[PDB]
Amino acid sequence: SGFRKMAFPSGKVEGCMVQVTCGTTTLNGLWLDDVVYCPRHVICTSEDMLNPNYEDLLIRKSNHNFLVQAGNVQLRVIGHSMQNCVLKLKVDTANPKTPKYKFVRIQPGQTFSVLACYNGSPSGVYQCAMRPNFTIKGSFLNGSCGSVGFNIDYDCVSFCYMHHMELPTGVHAGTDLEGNFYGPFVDRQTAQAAGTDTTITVNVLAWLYAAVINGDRWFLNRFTTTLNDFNLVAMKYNYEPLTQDHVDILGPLSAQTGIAVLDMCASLKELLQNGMNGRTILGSALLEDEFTPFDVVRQCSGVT
Ligand SMILES: *CCC(=O)N(c1cc(C(C)(C)C)[nH]n1)[C@@H](C(=O)Nc1c(C)cccc1CC)c1cccnc1
Repeated sequence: SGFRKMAFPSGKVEGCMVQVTCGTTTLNGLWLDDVVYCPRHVICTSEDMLNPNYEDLLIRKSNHNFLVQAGNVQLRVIGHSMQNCVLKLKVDTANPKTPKYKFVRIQPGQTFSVLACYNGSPSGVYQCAMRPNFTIKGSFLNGSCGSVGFNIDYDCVSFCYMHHMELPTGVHAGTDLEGNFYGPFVDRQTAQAAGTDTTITVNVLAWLYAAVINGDRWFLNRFTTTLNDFNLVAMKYNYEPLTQDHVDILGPLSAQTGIAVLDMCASLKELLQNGMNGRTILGSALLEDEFTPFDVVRQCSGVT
């Protein structure tokens, strides 16, 4: 019983974090097989950050201008390529701790665990969602760049996120592990705007299911509704509209609790149009959208 924001155990990622140093810029990198992946802005000085020419900047650097360190081990860089916004350094040594891993680009509304690091050392682990506007509400200080987001599927580590920067608004932007930004952001110290953020409706519904399961049923009502009718109310409140795929994904939670998705949608509507009124759900006074239906099931079934 009980319900928490749970992160994946970080063990397998801890063994891939390294410190990367070019000139006087240091940040984190990710050491898999005989390659170190890190944000390409490692090769910028402070002057350069307003309007960097990454091609002209990279042409000045050699293999020996890069210092990769794993704990007290120095690694020797023997190749270097730029792939979009990441830098690949080819090292002499394959990482004995390299896990079963994939690189995955994720979709907005998906959750993952971040291992936040400084100088290639772990400081803490937390779970978060990729916002619909392609930012994350993270916790990152200077030097956290190259911290990664990851999911685990049994013994397989799926890398989905590398942290590149904080926006002037205080939220976080980064790339997949092929160096493509999530969202419309560039790795440039200039003013950039995220879109309007929305609430991830499917995840709110999954959290309501988690609540019922764990005893918390006050908000259940007699009413029901249409998908169309429900989406009209969701839009006025900046909620993501609900598709049939979203209904299909909640089927298991529906079956386990014996509550129709649309009956749960009717319960949600009523909370949008009346708020919580000084009540709580799983000890939150707000609607929580950082658990997917997958997360609720893993946590409420005991998946290792
Ligand atoms: C790892 C580097 C680092 O800590 N930061 C960073 C990113 C960059 C760019 C992408 C511009 C080359 N330069 N330095 C900072 C960061 O992004 N700083 C920042 C902030 C906090 C607010 C507005 C603009 C900028 C950069 C112009 C960083 C990254 C994550 C978390 N805290 C700070």
